[PDB]
Amino acid sequence: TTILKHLPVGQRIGIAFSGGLDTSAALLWMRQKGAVPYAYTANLGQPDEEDYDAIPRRAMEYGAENARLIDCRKQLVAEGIAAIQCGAFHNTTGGLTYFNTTPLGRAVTGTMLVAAMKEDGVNIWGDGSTYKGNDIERFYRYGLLTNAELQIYKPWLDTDFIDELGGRHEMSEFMIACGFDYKMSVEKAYSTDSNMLGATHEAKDLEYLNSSVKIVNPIMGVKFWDESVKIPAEEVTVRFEQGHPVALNGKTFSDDVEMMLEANRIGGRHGLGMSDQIENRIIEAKSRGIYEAPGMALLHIAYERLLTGIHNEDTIEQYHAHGRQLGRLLYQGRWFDSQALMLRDSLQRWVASQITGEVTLELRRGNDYSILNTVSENLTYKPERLTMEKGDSVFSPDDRIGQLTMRNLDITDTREKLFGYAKTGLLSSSAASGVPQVENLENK
Amino acid sequence: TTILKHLPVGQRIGIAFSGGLDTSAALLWMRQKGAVPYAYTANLGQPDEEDYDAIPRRAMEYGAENARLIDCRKQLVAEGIAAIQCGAFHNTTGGLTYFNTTPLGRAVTGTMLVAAMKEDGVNIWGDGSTYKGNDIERFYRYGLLTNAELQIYKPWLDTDFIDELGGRHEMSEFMIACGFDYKMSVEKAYSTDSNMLGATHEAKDLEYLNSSVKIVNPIMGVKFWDESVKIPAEEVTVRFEQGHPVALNGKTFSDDVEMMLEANRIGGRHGLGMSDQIENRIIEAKSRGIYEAPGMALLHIAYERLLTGIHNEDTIEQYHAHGRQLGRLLYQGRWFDSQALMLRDSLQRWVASQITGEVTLELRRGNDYSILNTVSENLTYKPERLTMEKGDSVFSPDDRIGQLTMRNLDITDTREKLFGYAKTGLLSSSAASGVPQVENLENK
Amino acid sequence: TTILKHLPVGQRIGIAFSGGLDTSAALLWMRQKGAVPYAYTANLGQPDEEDYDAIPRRAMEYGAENARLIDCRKQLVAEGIAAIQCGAFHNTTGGLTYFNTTPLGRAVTGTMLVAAMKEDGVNIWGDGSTYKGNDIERFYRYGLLTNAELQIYKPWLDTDFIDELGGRHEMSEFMIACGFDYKMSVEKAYSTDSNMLGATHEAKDLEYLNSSVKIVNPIMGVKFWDESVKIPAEEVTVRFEQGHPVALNGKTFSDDVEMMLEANRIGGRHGLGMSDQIENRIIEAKSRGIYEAPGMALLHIAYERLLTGIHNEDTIEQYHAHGRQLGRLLYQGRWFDSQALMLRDSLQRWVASQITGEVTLELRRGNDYSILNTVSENLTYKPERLTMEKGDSVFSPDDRIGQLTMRNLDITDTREKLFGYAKTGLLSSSAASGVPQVENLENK
Amino acid sequence: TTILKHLPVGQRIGIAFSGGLDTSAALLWMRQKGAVPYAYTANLGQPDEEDYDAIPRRAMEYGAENARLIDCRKQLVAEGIAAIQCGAFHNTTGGLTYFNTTPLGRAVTGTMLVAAMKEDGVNIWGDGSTYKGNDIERFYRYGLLTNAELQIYKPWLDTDFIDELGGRHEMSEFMIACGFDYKMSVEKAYSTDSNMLGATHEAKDLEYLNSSVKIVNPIMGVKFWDESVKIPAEEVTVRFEQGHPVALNGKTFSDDVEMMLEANRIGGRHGLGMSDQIENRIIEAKSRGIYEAPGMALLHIAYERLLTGIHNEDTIEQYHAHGRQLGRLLYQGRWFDSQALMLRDSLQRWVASQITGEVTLELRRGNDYSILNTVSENLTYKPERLTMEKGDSVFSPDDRIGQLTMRNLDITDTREKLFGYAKTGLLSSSAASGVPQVENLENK
Repeated sequence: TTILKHLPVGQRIGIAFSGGLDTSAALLWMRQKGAVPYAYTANLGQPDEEDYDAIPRRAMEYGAENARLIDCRKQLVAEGIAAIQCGAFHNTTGGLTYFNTTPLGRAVTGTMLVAAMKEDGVNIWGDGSTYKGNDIERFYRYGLLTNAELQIYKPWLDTDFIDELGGRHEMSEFMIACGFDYKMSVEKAYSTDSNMLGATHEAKDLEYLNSSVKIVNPIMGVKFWDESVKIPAEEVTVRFEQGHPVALNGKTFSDDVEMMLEANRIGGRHGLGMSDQIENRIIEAKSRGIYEAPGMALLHIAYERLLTGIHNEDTIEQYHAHGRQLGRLLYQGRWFDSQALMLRDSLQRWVASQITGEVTLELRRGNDYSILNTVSENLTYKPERLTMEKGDSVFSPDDRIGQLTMRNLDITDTREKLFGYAKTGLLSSSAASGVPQVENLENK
Repeated sequence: TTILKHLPVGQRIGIAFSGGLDTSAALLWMRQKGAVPYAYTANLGQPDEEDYDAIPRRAMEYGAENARLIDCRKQLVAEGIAAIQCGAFHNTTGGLTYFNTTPLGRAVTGTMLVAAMKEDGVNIWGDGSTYKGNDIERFYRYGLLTNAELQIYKPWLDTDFIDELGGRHEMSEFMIACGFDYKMSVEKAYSTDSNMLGATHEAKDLEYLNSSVKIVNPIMGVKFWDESVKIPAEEVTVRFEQGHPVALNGKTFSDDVEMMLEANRIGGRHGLGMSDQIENRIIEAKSRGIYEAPGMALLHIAYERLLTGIHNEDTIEQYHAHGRQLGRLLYQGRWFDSQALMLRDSLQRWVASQITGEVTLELRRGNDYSILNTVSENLTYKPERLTMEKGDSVFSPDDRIGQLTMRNLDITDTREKLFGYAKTGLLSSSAASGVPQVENLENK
Repeated sequence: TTILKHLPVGQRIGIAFSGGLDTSAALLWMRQKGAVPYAYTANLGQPDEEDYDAIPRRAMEYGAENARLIDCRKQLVAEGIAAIQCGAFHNTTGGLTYFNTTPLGRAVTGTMLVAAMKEDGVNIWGDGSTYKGNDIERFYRYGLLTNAELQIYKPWLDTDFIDELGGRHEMSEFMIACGFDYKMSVEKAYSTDSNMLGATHEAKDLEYLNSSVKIVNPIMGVKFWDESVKIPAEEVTVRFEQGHPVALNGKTFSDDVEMMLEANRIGGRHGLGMSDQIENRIIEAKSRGIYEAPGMALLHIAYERLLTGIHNEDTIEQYHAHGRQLGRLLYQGRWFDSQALMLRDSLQRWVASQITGEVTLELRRGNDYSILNTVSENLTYKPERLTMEKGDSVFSPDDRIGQLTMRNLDITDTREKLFGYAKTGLLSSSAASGVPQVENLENK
Repeated sequence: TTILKHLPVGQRIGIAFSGGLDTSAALLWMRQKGAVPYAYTANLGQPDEEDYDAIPRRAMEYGAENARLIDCRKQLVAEGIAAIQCGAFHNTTGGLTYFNTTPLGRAVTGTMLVAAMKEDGVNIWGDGSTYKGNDIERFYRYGLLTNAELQIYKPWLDTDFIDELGGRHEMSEFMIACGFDYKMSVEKAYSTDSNMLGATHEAKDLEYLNSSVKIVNPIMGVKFWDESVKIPAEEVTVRFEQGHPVALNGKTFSDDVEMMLEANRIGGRHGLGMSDQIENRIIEAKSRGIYEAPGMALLHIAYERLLTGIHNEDTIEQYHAHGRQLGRLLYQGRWFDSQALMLRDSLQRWVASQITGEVTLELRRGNDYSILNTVSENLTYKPERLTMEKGDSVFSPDDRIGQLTMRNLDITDTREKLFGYAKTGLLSSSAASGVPQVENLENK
C-alpha cells in the first residue's frame, strides 16, 4: 500500500517541517504516539522568512529524531529560469500572467526533501497536503518518482489524528497540554504560500470575487494601488547571454540566486508582476488567487522582447504554443514527465540559446512600464531592412508584384469557397455591403 | 493581367481617397493624364478626423468624376468585437498585446470600398499601398475576393508617375503647378494610421529600437508616462450578454459604434492598451510599431476575466491556441479564408455565447489596473465549491485518495523513463540532489 | 450519494439488458433480493445479433417489471457520420486507424437508455461496467449529463452480489438454482463488443502481444489473411453531398442506417478496415485490441480523398489536428463537452459542408486497395493549373523569380542561426559535408 | 543580384548533372556559349540507375571543365531515418502516407552539391528547376544557406537559351548539330524522380484524376494490383536500438545504407508503401502524384507500433502533431530552419531514444499486412496490468469509484453548458431522444 491511513508506530517518518502550527503539532503528536519523526525544512528563500536556522532547532525541541535544513534555492532558481526560457505559463488574464511559482516550488521540494529522507533511511513521508488542493497530487508524484519505495501517511485519514488535532484551536490546545507555551501568529484575511520566485495568496476572503488585491499586504513588493505610496519612475536594464540572465543594471552576480534576489528587489519597488487569476485546478474545479513574482516578471518582459527581435514567426509561435502546454504540465505536477521534458529541452536548446541581448525598461507603478531600448548582436530586426528612406533594398517593387501574383490561384479558390458557404447557409452572402457575413448568433 | 503598370487612359479608376497629399496629388495627376478617377473615402471613425464630409468635396475639386463617403464604422466595430470574442491577437510581448487594429481596418475597407467601386461600374483600383508593407498584400486579396474582375493599378510601377510625383516635395510642387495653393501638414517623427479600433505609429524615428513611446503624441489617450499629467484612479464596469459588450458603467447604447466610442473614452483617460511591438511582416522581415487601442483593451480584459470564470481548461486552451492562430491569419489578410472562418465561427458559437457577466476594474495609469469584481449567472467558479471552511463537499478525502492511486501505473512508467533517459545521456541522473537534471546548455 | 454500493430494495432500478449471462443473472438476482428492475435493450444493429425482439421477452421472464427495446441505430449512424466528417480518430498505427466505434456507441446508449429510464420514473441505473475499463467512466458521465438525479448502483461494490455471482460459473449455477435451464455460449479466446459501426475484440489471449488477428473470427468481414478465402477485386463508388454520404455504387438509400449497412457489406467482403492497436486507456495504462469497421473505413477513405482535392493546406491541417484532438475527447467520454462540440461543429460547418463529390476505389484484400477516380464540382485541383504542357498560366516565370527573392532576408536570418547554433554546440557545423549536423544521440 | 538571367560568359558555373537530355544539352550549350561548366552528379542510390560512374564521363565528353560524382547516400539515409523517428510526414490520405522522399533528397543534394561547387571555387549554380514546382524554391534556399555568395542562373530566363533549347526535340536536334549521336529514352505516360528512399511519379497522364497507379510501372516494387503476379505472404522482423533501425530478419548491417537497401528489397517484393496523393504545393495550388517508398514504409510501421507500446498519450500526441508540422516544413524546404530543427531534435531526443524493440509483420500485397508480434524491454504495455484474470491490481474497485466522483463538479458544469447552448440556439435541446443535437447543416 502506498498511502497509509494509520500512524506507522515504531517507524521512521519524514515531515516537511515549515515551523508553523500544523507541522509543529503534527510532529509532536507523531512522536508522542510512537513514531520516529525526522524533520526536513526547505530553504526556499521565502521573502517573509528571516531565520531558517531556528526552524530545525524547533523541530528537535518538539520531538524530531533529527532535523535538517535542506537548501533548495539553487535548484529553485534554476527551474524558475528554465520556466522563463520556455514561457511555461498558462494562466493569463488579459495578458497578465501567473508565473507558476508554487508548481515550480513543489517540483523542487517534492523531489529534494524525499531524496534527503531516502538518504537517511526514511521511506515514509507524513504529508498533510489537503484533499482539495493541487499539492496533494504534485507531492504524490514527485515523491514517488524520487523513491519507488515511498509510502505517504496522510494524517487526515487517521481518525485518532482528527479527533485530537482537528483544527487550529485543537492544535494550539494540544501544544499547551504537551508543555509548550505556543504563540499563534496573527490571523489574516487570506492564506499565503511563498518562495523566492513568488508568493500566492488565496482562501478565506479571497474566495469571494468581490474581494480584490487591496485586501492583501504584499510581501515581495509595495502597495502600488495606494496613491500615498511614492514610487519614482526607475530605469532598469536586463541582460542575457545565450538565454541566461546575467546582469541587472550593468552588474553581474556571484550566482543565480543573488541575481534573482536583485531582480525581486527591483521589481518589488514597483509592485511589478502582480495578478489576480481564476484558475482550473487539477481536479477540474475552479479556485482564485492573488499573485506576486516581481523578479520573474522583470526577466519575462525582457526575455520576450528579445525573442521578438531575434526569432522568426514560426519559431515564436512554437514558443507560445509549446510554452503554454508546458505551463499546464508544470501546474499538473508533470514537470519531469516525458511530454514536459521534450518541450522544455527543445525550447532551451533552440529558442533560448540565441537570446543574447539587453533590454532597458522604465518601471512606474504595478504593471505600468515602458520599453526604452532593445539591443542584441543576434537581432534579425534591422532599422535599414524595411525602411522606405534612402534606397538599396534586397527585393524590388517588381519582385513584390511577382509574389502577389503567386497568390492568384488560392485567392480564386477562396472566393469560390465564399460562394459555396453562402450557398450552404454559413454566410448570408459572400459579400452584402462587401464584408462577408457569418451566420451565427454573434452577428448583429 | 491583374496588376496594371500604366495609367489606364480613358478608363474609370477608383481611389481610396484619404484626403492627404498622396491621394490628392495622385487623383489630380490621374485626371490630368486622361483617366477618369472616382474617389471613395471610408468613414472609419478615425480619432484624429473631425470633418469627413469635407474630404469628398476636396476629391471633386481635384478632379474626381464622383466622390463618395462610405460609412464603414458599423462593420469595423462588428469585426473588432468578433476579434475580442475570439482573442484574435498574436503579437504579444510580456503579455502586452497589439489588437490587430490595422488588419481589421483593411479587411473592412478592402472589401467595402471595392464593392462600392463595383456598384459604380469601376473595375480598376488605383492603390498606392507600398511594396514593402503588409497592406499591399491585404488589399490585393480583399479586393480580388470582392470583385473577380478587379484590376489594380500601382502608380509606383508607372515611370511617368514616379518621374513627376516621386516624393512629398515633388507632389507638393505638382499641386501648386496645377493651380492649388496646397498646405502640407506639420511633419512628425513617425507615421500614423488609425481607425476607431486603434492607432498605429511606425517609421521614421520609430525604426530605431532606442526610440520609445515617449516620442509619440497619443491620439486616443493621454501621456501616462508623464508625471505632470494627472490621472485619477477610476472605477469602470463592463457588461456582456452572450459574448456581446452591451453596457459600460451601467449604461447601454443605441448601437455598437456608440459603445466602442465610449470604451475608447474610458480607456483613453488612462492610456490603457498602449504597447510597443517588434513584429514579423508577411514577407518574413521585421518591423517595429507603437500602438494605441484603449477600448479594445478594456473590452479584452473584461472578456478574458469572464472567460476564466466560465469555461473549462480544455476550452480555455482552445480559445488561446485557436485565437492566436486566427490573429496571425487576420494579420496576413486571410480573415475571410476558410481556415480563419472555421476558427472565428467556432469561438463565437461555443466560447463567446456563454460569456454573460460583468467585470469591475480600477484603472490607474497605462496598463496598471486592478480587477475589483467579477459576476456572471454562468460562472462555474463558486466560493463554496473548494472551500475548506464549514463542510459539505461533493467529493470526500477518501475519494481523492482513490484518484491519486489511479496515477500509480503512469507514475511508475515515468520513473522508468527517467532511468532510461539517464542511461541514454539526456539526463545527468534521474535524481542527483533529487531534481532530474536535463543535459543541455542551459543547465548551469 | 451518486454511487450506490448496496442494492436499493423496493426501488426501481434500470438495467442495460444485453441478454447475456451477466445481465440475465444480475436482473434475476436484483428482483429476487427485493428491487424492481426495468430492462432496456439498445438496438445497435449489432452484426452478430439476429433476434433483438427476443431479448426484452427474456428480461420479462427473468423478473423485469417492464422491458423495452430502444432503437439507437439512427442516432448511432448520425454520430458515426459526424465522426467521419471530423476525422475524429486518434489511435492510429502506421496510418491504420481505430474508428472509435465503442466510444461512439457509449455516447449514444449512455444518453438514450438513461433518458428512457428517466421517462419511466427510473432514477437508478444498475450498471456493471468494470473498474478497470473505459466504459465505467463514459457511462458515468453520459448518464449524469442526461439525468442530474441519477444514481448508479455498481453491483461489484455489493458484497452480497459478489458472494453469489462472483464469476461466470457462479452465475450459471445461480440461474439453474432459480429454475432456469440456462445454456452458456461457446467460449472464445477473446471478448467482443459490437455495434453497426464496428466490432472490438480484446482480453483473454489478445492480452498477449504475440497473438494476432489470426486468432479472431471476424464478425463484420472475411478472413482476408487466409489464402484459401477467395476475394475478387471489386470496384466501388462512394458519393457525398455537402459532407453527407448519399450513394454507394450509384445507388441511394431510404435512410442513413440502410446506407451504413450497405457500406459494411461492401467493405466486409474484403476485410477492409481491420487494425491492431495498443492504446492508452483513460486511466493512463495501456490495453490492446483488434478492430473491425468496414463501412466506416470505406467512407473515411473516400471522404479524405475528396478533402485533399477541395481544401487548402491550412484547412486540411486544422482538420487533422482538431480531428485527432476530438477523437481523444470522444474516447474519454467527452463527446458532448464544450471542448468537443466546438471542434465537431466547426469541422462540420466549414470542412464537411464543401465535401460534395465521388471517389472510385478498387478493393482487394484487407487494407490493400487503389484509388481509381476522384470527381467533385468543388475541386480546387485542376489538371490544367500547374501543367507544363501547352501554355497559358496565371503566373509567369518572372513572377516566381520575384516570389523567391522575397525569401532572401529570412534565408539570411536562417543561415545566421545555423552559424549561431554551431557556435553554441547544437550543430557540429552549419555545414561539414554541406548538410547541417544536429548534435544529439541519433546522429551517427 | 542573386538570380542571373543571362549566361555568365567566362565564369565558372556548376550544374547538377543527372545525365539526361536536359542537363546534357544545357552543359554543352553553356560551354559552347563561353561559360566554364563544372558538373556534379549526386549518387543517391537511385533504384533505376545502374552505372553512376559513366555519368561524370559523359559530362566531360560534353564540355565539363571537371566532373565529380558526389556520394550522398549516407546523408540521405541519415535524414530519412530522422524523418521516420519524427513521423515527419504530412500528406496522408485515409491514413496512407507520402514519405516526403523528394523533399529529403533535395535537402541533401541542395546543400551537398553546392558545398562541392564552393570547394572548387564555383559560386554560380546553373539550376534548371522549373517555375511551377516546389524544387525551384527548395534548391534556392538550401543553396543560399550553404553559400552566402551563391548566384543562381536559371536558363529558362535566358532568351538565347529558350530560342535554342525550348523543348525535348530542340535539345535533341542541338546535340546532333553539335556532333553527338544522342539517343533519347523511351517516352512514358508520366515523369519520375527517385532516390533510395523513394520514387515519385507525376505529370503527363497522371495529371488526370481518372488515371491511377495501374498506368505506372513501379521501379522499387512489384505490380501488386495485378492478380497474375505471385506474391507469397512473408514474415519480416524489424529491430530498433534507441530509435535506430539495426536489424532486419535478425541480421545486422555494415552501415545504414545497406540496411535501407535491404528494407527496400523486403517491402518491394510486396509493393508495400505505395500511395496516390493530391497535395498542396508551396505556391498554394494542387498537384497529384503516385509514390513508392517500400523501405521507409516498413520502418515506419514498426517504429509506430513500438511507439504505441512505449510512450504515454501526451507524448504520442506531441509526436503526431509535431511530426506533421515538421513534415510540412520539410516539404517547404525548411528542414534546416530553426522551427524545424527544434521539432526534429526534440522528437529524436525524447521520443526516438526510447524506441528499442522488435516488431514482426506478415506482408501480403500492397498495404495489406498484419502485425504478428511486438517486443521491447521498454514496453509500458504489460499483459498483467489491466487483466481481469487472477487478481492483484495496483488500484482497487474502491479507488476507481473515488476517481469517478472527482469528475462530479465538471460533469455538473458541462450539463449546465448543454442547457446554456440549448437556450442560445446551438443545440436543439440538451437532450431530445437523449442525445444532444447540434444545430448545424449536417444534422439530419
